[PDB]
Amino acid sequence: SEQESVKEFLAKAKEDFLKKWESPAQNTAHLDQFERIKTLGTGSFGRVMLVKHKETGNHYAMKILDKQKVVKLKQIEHTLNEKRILQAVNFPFLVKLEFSFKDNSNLYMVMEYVPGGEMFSHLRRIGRFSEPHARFYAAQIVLTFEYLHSLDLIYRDLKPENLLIDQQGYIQVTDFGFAKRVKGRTWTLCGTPEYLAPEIILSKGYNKAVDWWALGVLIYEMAAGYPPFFADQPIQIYEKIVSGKVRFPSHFSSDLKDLLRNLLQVDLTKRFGNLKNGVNDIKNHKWFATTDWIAIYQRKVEAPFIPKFKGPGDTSNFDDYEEEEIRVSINEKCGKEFSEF
Amino acid sequence: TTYADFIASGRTGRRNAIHD
Ligand SMILES: O=C(c1ccc(C(F)(F)F)cc1)[C@H]1CNC[C@@H]1c1ccc2c(=O)[nH]cnc2c1
Repeated sequence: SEQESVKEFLAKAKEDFLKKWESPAQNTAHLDQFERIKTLGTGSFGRVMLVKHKETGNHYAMKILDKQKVVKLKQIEHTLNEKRILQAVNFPFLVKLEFSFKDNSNLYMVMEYVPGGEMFSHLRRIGRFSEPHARFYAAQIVLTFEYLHSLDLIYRDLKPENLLIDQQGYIQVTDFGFAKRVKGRTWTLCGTPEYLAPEIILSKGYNKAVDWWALGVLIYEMAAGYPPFFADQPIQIYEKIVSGKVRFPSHFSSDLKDLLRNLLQVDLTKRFGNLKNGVNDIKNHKWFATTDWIAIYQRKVEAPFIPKFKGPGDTSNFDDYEEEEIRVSINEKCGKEFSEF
Repeated sequence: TTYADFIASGRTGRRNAIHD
């Protein structure tokens, strides 16, 4: 009957989600309310900076998107999806959007700042995580995808660069730029090459099963220290992905390999997360037998490691990036395209 | 070793999103 408690939880969560989805928060702060401190990461049309909110003194991570660059890259609807979905969701392993607003030049999303840095950084430095360590993070992704999928959302960009570690050692999922609310199938080609499911590559319609394939790639990369399909150029990576061959380090436990064979499954009628039992084939797999799902959700499980915290506003868990001054044009750019933002 | 092959490849830094 654990199954019925889950359904009840998800039912109320959908209620909450839909209210906000149908009536999105909009224009809830202004640039001059924040002191910009330092860039925490970048992307093709913007950057995320640490900022301090002047009226409260709280730090946040502010994503600043250049409207013109969004348009030139044809990401207008994806950016509208991002903001509309993020303002509507609520889960312990999802970064919160606290304010959003826009000006003549830019869009702005002010989110919680997660000072522990990216999983990417920690994983590359340590080499790989032990199985218990990877399982702890993996479990949080499983619960987060169960949450998001129940709301008809596909996430579509899972990777260590887009998972942050918070002060308690838990995961915060960021980067909703490709997230989409869709019943049935969708066709956009998007994600990150190492993580794309075969059906995205082969230009088929696809669905939330692509996020379960991506979890297979993530667990493999956490536990091996490299991904299951890598090469020097994306086309070589795609050929590996669609080949239907995968090999596992000799140190992977046989339960880990069995779980990954079922997630990294090219045949959709057989991919875990995608069968009649849904996420339950994953939650009940042997590799997760030690996992107490509720304890994980409640953040009662002791984390594998706690990031060094030097203080509020410290960024030493993040790489340094070149800074650039924000310029706000005296003319409104792209007003119609971003009207509902 | 596969690890050594990964470490010597040009895709151990942060990987950019792609799209059409
Ligand atoms: O810096 C980022 C970033 C920067 C620019 C874009 C853009 F392409 F502009 F849309 C997209 C993402 C992300 C990429 N992965 C992590 C990075 C990041 C780094 C820190 C935080 C944070 O502290 N809170 C919320 N999101 C965060 C996101």
